[PDB]
Amino acid sequence: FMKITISGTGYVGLSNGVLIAQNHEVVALDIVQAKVDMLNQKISPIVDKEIQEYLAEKPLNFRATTDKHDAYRNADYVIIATPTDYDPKTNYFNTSTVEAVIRDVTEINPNAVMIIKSTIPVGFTRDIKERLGIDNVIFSPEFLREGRALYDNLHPSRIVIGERSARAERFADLLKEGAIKQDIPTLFTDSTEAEAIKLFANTYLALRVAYFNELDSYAESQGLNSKQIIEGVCLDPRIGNHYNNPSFGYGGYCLPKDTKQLLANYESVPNNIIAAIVDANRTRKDFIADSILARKPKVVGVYRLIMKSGSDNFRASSIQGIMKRIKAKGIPVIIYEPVMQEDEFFNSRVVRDLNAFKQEADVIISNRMAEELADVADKVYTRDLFGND
Amino acid sequence: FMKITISGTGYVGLSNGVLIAQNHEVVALDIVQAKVDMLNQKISPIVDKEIQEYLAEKPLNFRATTDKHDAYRNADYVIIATPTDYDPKTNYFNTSTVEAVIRDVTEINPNAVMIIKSTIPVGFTRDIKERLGIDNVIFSPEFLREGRALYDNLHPSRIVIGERSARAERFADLLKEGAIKQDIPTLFTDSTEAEAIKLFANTYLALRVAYFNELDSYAESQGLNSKQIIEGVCLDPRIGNHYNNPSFGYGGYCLPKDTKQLLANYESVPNNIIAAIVDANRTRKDFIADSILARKPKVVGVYRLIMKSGSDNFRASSIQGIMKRIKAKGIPVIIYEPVMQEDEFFNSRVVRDLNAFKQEADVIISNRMAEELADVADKVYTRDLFGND
Ligand SMILES: O=C(O)[C@H]1O[C@H](OP(=O)(O)OP(=O)(O)OC[C@H]2O[C@@H](n3ccc(=O)[nH]c3=O)[C@H](O)[C@@H]2O)[C@H](O)[C@@H](O)[C@@H]1O
Ligand SMILES: O=C(O)[C@H]1O[C@H](OP(=O)(O)OP(=O)(O)OC[C@H]2O[C@@H](n3ccc(=O)[nH]c3=O)[C@H](O)[C@@H]2O)[C@H](O)[C@@H](O)[C@@H]1O
Ligand SMILES: O=C(O)[C@H]1O[C@H](OP(=O)(O)OP(=O)(O)OC[C@H]2O[C@@H](n3ccc(=O)[nH]c3=O)[C@H](O)[C@@H]2O)[C@H](O)[C@@H](O)[C@@H]1O
Ligand SMILES: O=C(O)[C@H]1O[C@H](OP(=O)(O)OP(=O)(O)OC[C@H]2O[C@@H](n3ccc(=O)[nH]c3=O)[C@H](O)[C@@H]2O)[C@H](O)[C@@H](O)[C@@H]1O
Repeated sequence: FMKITISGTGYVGLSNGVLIAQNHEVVALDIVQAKVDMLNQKISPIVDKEIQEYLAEKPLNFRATTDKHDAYRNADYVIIATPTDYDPKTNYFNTSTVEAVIRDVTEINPNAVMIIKSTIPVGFTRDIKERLGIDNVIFSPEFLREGRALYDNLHPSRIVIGERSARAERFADLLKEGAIKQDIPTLFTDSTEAEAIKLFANTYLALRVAYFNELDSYAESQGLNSKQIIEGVCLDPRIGNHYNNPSFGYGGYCLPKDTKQLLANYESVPNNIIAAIVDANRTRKDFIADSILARKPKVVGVYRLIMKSGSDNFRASSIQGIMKRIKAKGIPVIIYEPVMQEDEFFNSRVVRDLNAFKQEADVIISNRMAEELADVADKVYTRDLFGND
Repeated sequence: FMKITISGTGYVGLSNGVLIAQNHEVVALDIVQAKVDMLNQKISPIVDKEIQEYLAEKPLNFRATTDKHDAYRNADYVIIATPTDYDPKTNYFNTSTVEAVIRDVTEINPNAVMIIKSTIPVGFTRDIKERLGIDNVIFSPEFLREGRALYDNLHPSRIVIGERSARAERFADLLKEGAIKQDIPTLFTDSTEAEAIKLFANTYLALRVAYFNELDSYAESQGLNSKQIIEGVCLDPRIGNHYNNPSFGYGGYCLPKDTKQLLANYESVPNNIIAAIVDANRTRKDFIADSILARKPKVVGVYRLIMKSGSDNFRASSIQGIMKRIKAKGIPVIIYEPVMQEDEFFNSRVVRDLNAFKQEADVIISNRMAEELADVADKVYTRDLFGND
């Protein structure tokens, strides 16, 4: 009986699409013909174990298309999951793909209930509901991690829908019904609350990582053992032994990332906290780059530009800011990134062969330790302590 | 067979003193004759349920004195628990009571092993061990909360001793032996690590509170419901539903408290994080005071100057910064603080009678909600949401 349309087929879109398609008609809409074509062949266009396997082994009422009229037709719900983020040039939060999908749906099927899953600024929903004069827009935050997308939906921490209504609960049941986890905590709120819940949840996660990275910098510069200190600190149950693995800096979260983005949007965000994670991150990259330059390297080898294993994001990857700082000093950099087709990145040679890379670099820096590097461990610089995230 | 001396009898000192006195000879040394006199009469000089009751109902090998020669004589361990904190005038971290007790013990019983429990700056132990030429000084952080002092020792999150040695484990066993909780996680480290573990654990707790207070400010200024937002944010298990009750600002932790203390000690502490909690706290008090002044009050009534129920600390209490801000505007303030003998505080009248206070104040502000105020709830301003800490 029920038809759900996903507008945008990135990992957030497919995650929800596949979850719901176990019991309902799901139609995935995208603007890239080629991704759509593979989806229709049951081939996942992104790396994510469960998405790839549910799409090829489980019976799903799922299909993809680049046709919005066929996609939105008779849709009961349209989940919006198109790209949103702060623009790196203008520094304004860019919500144009979402604006666009809303005008389209309003135009093509003003009876569908639109659930926004893409992160948006606090107050976006209330404002657009008013600027266009519609009422069928509801925000519902996404809390999943790239690479565990479907997984986090099959076992969600919780579900938050930005509307207190029957249609809002109807949607929550769709999500609970597809999930493996039972008794998912479910909270119904207004849309501005729900947007703020997303903003603050991410702010905190970024804050936690920023904090462990200062702690780690502090230990390193003071000659202390990071791991014993973190163990000691995390034995306090109010702090916890989780999400505490030092790195070269954090990236992502749809949070202003430098002080220019913070300034262009202060007042949409909690000013002191953001200022804090932004300054800590900038500071962490200076410390890390300084720490690498002190080993007086001749050629630095950057091992992987993606941040998390199996990722497809370079944008938000802190190793970039390290390269930037080392190159500022004139040190040559070579890169080992299989996912990268380009032969040079900001003019640094991208070496295709792992062994040639290992031989040419006197210092190899890597955000997380890796098996492939075990044989050159003696020249590997990483602040990874636990091997997770 | 074993004798332990506690130098300093505040709640940290008595906590440990009573814990250990269940199975060993404990002698408490203080410089205030009157406190000592009451201890010898089995009367606790501080409010703390378990300390008062263990001291008066359990068989303890415990006594107090103002005589250092008798106190330190034949002591195997001397636990140092004298006052340390940033001085509010010079802004330097003041460790003089601890310096003093160490010269004394070195002088009187250079064979006792000194365990510092008072919070000290990172590197203090290593440095003093060297400046004096002694070796019997070990730092071991205290993680207890005023009012639950003995309680937190009977059920500690963990035990950290700043030394890897037999004498260090001997001490850890004293602590484990007195405890009710079993299998206490125990970590042995060097002293600088152990000092940093204390610094960072407190930094994080202050950070968490600072964060929930921005979140709360953000909601209030945006018209949102704080409680739903916090519920939503805390349903993420990486964040947790604990230690998240909004207040007028945090106080304490032996952390630099304003930017002058931060500046006088930057480089002993994690610069960006501290700068962040300090700015957030200053900002929270501006927001709260502004929020109270907007109710255009004629007389503001400050209900309790202590921060936590049953506390004896005014120093670190954020309601002070609120008074300061409201008085800056010329609004009269009256105070209801039974623990305070003074008839005026910074020239604001301290009203002794709760009913007269209730009648004279058009706005009553209070850090946590209280039963006594239920009948005037309509004019009570508090940001307390959960009724805890
Ligand atoms: O809105 C989002 O974008 C998502 O952001 C993160 O998901 P994700 O960035 O894919 O994975 P994380 O593990 O949270 O990594 C976040 C950042 O912190 C860093 N990090 C994370 C964990 C850690 O222990 N150490 C560490 O340095 C990562 O390398 C990365 O820079 C959150 O975990 C999700 O809940 C949220 O929905
Ligand atoms: O130079 C930049 O591109 C950016 O640097 C900062 O943004 P931020 O995120 O704080 O930069 P970092 O994390 O410190 O470094 C990442 C950036 O370095 C650049 N990059 C990367 C690799 C490289 O070899 N050289 C290089 O300049 C990339 O554009 C990447 O965005 C500034 O705040 C931005 O104004 C500026 O756009
Ligand atoms: O070294 C110390 O001094 C101690 O500091 C705190 O103990 P305490 O300050 O007595 O009690 P807390 O409950 O942690 O209160 C800390 C501050 O945060 C505020 N707070 C705390 C918790 C909360 O949910 N909301 C909140 O505003 C309190 O009013 C106060 O300003 C820590 O909890 C102890 O582990 C630590 O040993
Ligand atoms: O005016 C001050 O005494 C202090 O204010 C700040 O220190 P901070 O902790 O950031 O001050 P707040 O928390 O904003 O306010 C607390 C202070 O206000 C003062 N106070 C209290 C009550 C009152 O009615 N008037 C008043 O001035 C007390 O001295 C108390 O220390 C400044 O950073 C310090 O330089 C200065 O010593």
